[PDB]
Amino acid sequence: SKGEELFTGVVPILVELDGDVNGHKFSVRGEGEGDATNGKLTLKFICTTGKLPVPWPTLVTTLVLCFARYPDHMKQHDFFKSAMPEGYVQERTISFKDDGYYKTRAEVKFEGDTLVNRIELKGIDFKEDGNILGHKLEYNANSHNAYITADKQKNGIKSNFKIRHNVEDGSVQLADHYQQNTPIGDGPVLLPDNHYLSTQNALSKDPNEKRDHMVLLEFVTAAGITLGMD
Repeated sequence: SKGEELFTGVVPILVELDGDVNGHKFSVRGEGEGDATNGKLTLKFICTTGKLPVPWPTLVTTLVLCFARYPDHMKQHDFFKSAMPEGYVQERTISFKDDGYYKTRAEVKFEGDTLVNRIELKGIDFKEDGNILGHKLEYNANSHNAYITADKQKNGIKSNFKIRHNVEDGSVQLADHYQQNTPIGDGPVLLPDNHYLSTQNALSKDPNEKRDHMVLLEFVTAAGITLGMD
């Protein structure tokens, strides 16, 4: 494919999300930029509808894996850039243990010079006194590895992985992610060999921002494929 050539420099990013969790509706808009050569994303997100009714950390995975850093010896296992600029659809169900579940559908693709991530989220069966709707989670994110496998029978990839949210009392809230990606256009796409993505996150606040918001720095790097015989 030709898509990886679109990511050799710094690329502006736009993220739009419409959400509805137990009937509490919200919207988020984010902007920033991505640097795939270093695997670096920097964005700021605003809840444009006022107060976000779920904790910001529960939305990190939902709010652009085409910016992951694939080492030169793994360039041929980079499904996400191969689908560009036509993009892919990213769908998850995120099951919170002893609580409800999100269902998400996103389109990730270029619109002009900007990589756009446009998401619809629905949340169902949450406890109004739980860790999610009750805002009992710490404002941070643990580093994690997520294994990718190809899905031949759909021309795409799939991944299942656990996210562990820190709870304000010292416990951990588990978030089981089931993910699937499929291309938008009909061009050729690379189907990877089993590997994983390695992710770190840092969440902060902008001193000058009054709205409900999240400043995010994220690093995503691909690994898991041996490199010896050139």
